[PDB]
Amino acid sequence: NLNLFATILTYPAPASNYRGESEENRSVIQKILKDGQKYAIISPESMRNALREMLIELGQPNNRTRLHSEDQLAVEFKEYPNPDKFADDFLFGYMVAQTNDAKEMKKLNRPAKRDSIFRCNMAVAVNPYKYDTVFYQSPLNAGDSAWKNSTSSALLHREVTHTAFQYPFALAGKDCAAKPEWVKALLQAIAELNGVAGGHARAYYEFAPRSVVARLTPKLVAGYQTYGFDAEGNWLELSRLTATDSDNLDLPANEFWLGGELVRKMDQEQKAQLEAMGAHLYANPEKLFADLADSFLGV
Amino acid sequence: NLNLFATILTYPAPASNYRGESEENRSVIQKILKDGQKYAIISPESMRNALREMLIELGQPNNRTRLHSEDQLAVEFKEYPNPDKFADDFLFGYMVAQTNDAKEMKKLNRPAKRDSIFRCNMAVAVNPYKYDTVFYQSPLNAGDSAWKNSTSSALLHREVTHTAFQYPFALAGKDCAAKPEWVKALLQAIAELNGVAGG
Amino acid sequence: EILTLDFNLAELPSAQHRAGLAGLILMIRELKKWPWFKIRQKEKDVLLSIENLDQYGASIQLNLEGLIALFDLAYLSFTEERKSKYFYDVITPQGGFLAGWDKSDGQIWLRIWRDMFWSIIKGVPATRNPFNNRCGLNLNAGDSFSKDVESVWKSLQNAEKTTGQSGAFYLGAMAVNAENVSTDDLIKWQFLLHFWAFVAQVYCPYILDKDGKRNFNGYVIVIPDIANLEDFCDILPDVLSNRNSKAFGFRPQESVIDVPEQGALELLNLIKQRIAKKAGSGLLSDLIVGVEVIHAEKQGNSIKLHSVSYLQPNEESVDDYNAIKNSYYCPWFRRQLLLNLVLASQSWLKRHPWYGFGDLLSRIPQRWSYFSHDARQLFTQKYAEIVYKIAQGFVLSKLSSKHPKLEREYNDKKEKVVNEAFLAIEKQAFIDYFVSTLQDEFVDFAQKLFQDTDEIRSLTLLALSSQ
Amino acid sequence: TRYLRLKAPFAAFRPFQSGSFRSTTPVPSFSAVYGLLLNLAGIEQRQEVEGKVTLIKPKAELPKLAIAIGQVKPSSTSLINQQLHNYPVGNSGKEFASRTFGSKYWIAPVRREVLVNLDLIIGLQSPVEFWQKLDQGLKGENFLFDEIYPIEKPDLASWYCPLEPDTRPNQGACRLTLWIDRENNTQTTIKVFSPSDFRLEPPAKAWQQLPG
DNA sequence: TCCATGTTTATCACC
Repeated sequence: NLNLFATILTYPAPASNYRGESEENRSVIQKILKDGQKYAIISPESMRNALREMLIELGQPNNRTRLHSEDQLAVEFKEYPNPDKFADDFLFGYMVAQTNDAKEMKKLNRPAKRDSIFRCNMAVAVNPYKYDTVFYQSPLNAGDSAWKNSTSSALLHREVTHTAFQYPFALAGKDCAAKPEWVKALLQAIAELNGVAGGHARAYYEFAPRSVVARLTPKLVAGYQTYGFDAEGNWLELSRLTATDSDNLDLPANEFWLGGELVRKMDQEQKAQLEAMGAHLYANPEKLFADLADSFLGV
Repeated sequence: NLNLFATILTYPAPASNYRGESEENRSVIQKILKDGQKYAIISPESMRNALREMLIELGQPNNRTRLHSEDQLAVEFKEYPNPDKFADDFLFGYMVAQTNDAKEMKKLNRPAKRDSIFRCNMAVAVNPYKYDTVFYQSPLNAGDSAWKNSTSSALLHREVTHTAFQYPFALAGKDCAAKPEWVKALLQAIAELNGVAGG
Repeated sequence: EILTLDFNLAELPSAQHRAGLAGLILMIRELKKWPWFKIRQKEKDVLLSIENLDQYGASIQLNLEGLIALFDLAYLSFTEERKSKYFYDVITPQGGFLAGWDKSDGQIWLRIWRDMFWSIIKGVPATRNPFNNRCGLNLNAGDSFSKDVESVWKSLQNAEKTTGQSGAFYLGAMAVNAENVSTDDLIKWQFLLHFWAFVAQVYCPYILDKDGKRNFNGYVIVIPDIANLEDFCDILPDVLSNRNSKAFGFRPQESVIDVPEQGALELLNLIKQRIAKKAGSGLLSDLIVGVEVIHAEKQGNSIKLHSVSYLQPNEESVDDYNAIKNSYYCPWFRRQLLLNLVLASQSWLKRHPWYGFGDLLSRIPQRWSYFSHDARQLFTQKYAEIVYKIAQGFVLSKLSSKHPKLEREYNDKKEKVVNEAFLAIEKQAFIDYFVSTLQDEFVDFAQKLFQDTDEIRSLTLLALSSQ
Repeated sequence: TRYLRLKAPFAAFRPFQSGSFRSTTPVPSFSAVYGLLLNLAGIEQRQEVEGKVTLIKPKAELPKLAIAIGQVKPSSTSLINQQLHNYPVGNSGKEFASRTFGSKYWIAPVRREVLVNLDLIIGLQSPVEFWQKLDQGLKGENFLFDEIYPIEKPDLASWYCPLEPDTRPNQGACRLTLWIDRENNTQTTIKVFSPSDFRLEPPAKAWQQLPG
């Protein structure tokens, strides 16, 4: 009867995602004026696509594929999603057509028009942008080929940065008990996130989960705002650990277990006893997600 | 079925990747801002070119080479003699136009786009540098013979630094088509990487 | 028969709805100032009378013949011949009352308005189907068209009824980006939207390239939110008749703007000057409540929008126009601080940090001096005259001990070190000699030099002007 | 009677009938506020129907309440241009007419925009039963809301109020909607709203009574 | 309910 939600972090590495809308001879990335600075943003859609790709990669059946069409990219290989089983991974069976299900009496099921599961937010960077640049050559394909050569060869610029990406999870819904196996597989796939942004093959970036820590009581989201972290030095502490210490009996530390895999490195014992007696295990995020899923599916 | 990936480094030595595009009086190499310091950068395109060159060296069938006989940068064998039947690392290169060998549909049924099996990332240094270090000098002209006629009498200087640096790379395992003798040659050639620089 | 209509400005949800009322009022007034209109009134008994004209409400009475005459005036078109630079003719609308007020050199302002009308609002062939057929008619010969008027007149009988919108007007009531559902509207509102384009102001934007060519692309549309209908219709006849006649190539000088906000703010400057000239009008807010800015561009068969804005016209930006006229004339990158001014944005122009984006673009192409030497000085700190005297004394002492093309050498010498100062984003050596060449301000040197940022990029700029 | 505060890092309130290019308003619409309040109450919508339209909401029975809106700090906005789910507006043809399983097949990206930060002090005058139901929902058994806690009496801020045809406004919102169903109707009459910057409690004119 | 089309203009203001 609870809806636990988490927050992930990623190891620093040069950025790869490019957001298009190229101006002049450079491809740029959208920025937000958080405090008058620049930051990197990855839209939730690409992450949803990566999750669906992982679910189709692990053998879970589905009815939606986007293939490399010769003309322009499109999504196909779908049918009537009358059963939510074996279709749509219990999420977003969108439909707008009027001639649907022979006017719906033969379906005898909800059209899945707006059933939304696994709501998710959009990732933000931790460091500003300082106007970097890497050169680009793109020589003409040939001087004699039958295939065209773009009539010229032009050199261009790029920009990259090294930055982590904090991320709220916002998993909700006590009704996802029909297929516990599907939920466990989805959680494992999230634990095995990689190649989330379809940026490009070279200079690739991957979302390696690290210090993925958040829990809450069977209430709605509150408490720690799922943000407010430093530049990878020490992030969860000044965010919420002082509040947890000051509210060891006010905010429930029994269910809200410890935070940060870094506890494996400094101040392991002090955090081990004088914080709380809850399941503060942190060895691999895989087993953490496994036993958290077991507890969540228990009640 | 068995993915793999690694990270490698090298021995310390003076830097080599001299971009040298800043201005007439300087040769500035590419830099990155890491934790308030500046570090050297080598783009993955150089390593891709070096791997292509070594695949040329080992007597492996190829579909691309340079000519070095044109006013500007040019590559000829990439698109001139090839129907893109089988690339070097199965890249199966692409280019967009109104038509391309009848949209490369009828003659050779292949996807318009490419595959990009191999993956790589940027190479970053391990310790920073401290501004200009080395000096230089240029001759006046051809002198008695009138063929160069630069009339420069210039005097400039470039930039060098001493640093060893490392980079990672990856490779998927589910790609096992025509694998037994193609990819292992590439993996063997990963051990050499001699001529990957800008001079 | 006789048809009477009444309208109010307290229920219109869109600014264009209000603009169309003033547009049609101006069209009716223009009709009242034409002898052939009176001839038609005498012959065919044309009825067109404005009953109520006040601050808020409006009334009108008209017959079929009056509607036909209004359609003939508004939708009058002619044919123009264009040569490629094998002949081709282009149908162009007359423009209505615009020809009656444009006395500029060659009516170049009219040319800009006509191009936008055919190009974006009328991209759909519907303008051409109606426009081409109408073209070449002679009013003096009694030529008229009434096939389309009959449908509109029949529709106007049930003004309370509903009918779908179209892309000729404001777009969006088509697919709606979600669900196959139409829009809600009423008939007489759609009819009023047939004349909002005339009141609109047109500006031509452009994008800088590496060579500095004014690459014009798209258009900028300004839509005013009329507060007092009675007062608004009086000032405009002189506002549009006092436009600057300066011409630059195929476009007027004022027609060239960088950012969309330039066109809207420039309109406020023009109105207030005419307010100072046309008595009976006070503040800008008493005439205009809001200003709409639209950026549009047509590519192939589709029209792409870039920005839609509507924000708070004010009167404290008058000095800004004069601040940029005497400043932006020489360079081309001073527009950045102009964009800077337009809870923590009141006096943000004091810092005016226009160094980041401006310097990166102009690196390679526009590098081809001391005009911009002092520009980066203020950005380096984020004190000036003292360094100037120090540098002057050193050179004077050097030549004293030793006792027409120096400008070109001066430009090259500083460029060699200004460029390297840009990349720094030894420095205590040359100043060490200069100070040696030379006390409360002397104490302040220690506190203004020990900062790392000041050491990195501040102290190494002013001294370069010497040698 | 009693009111409450809320905050959130990101938000988006798209005006309806935006067309190709999407926009937003600095203050959420009244209808969105009512939807949020109903959702937090734990009471489902009166309509349980599926089809072309899914906002068939007769006003026969619905709890009554008065709603005010506050605003403590101005917030900027940014824009992102990634992708959009297009609805076909042209005869089209081909593949779309072949599969037809909730197709929406044609895809073309244009634009959209979002906010940078949100923090509001919402005012409510409601019967006791509705407030008790809200308390039970919050305490009992799309990046829009982050956390909620009632700090009504302190933390004063500005408010909004409709303006009559006099003087001039400042920093006012463009459009606002009271009640709407996505079918043929009259929508809403009052559109223009303006804020007033003063510390004490909002005037009686600031409170607006929703017909629903 | 379903059949249809279109573009044509070059360039300028500082010490």
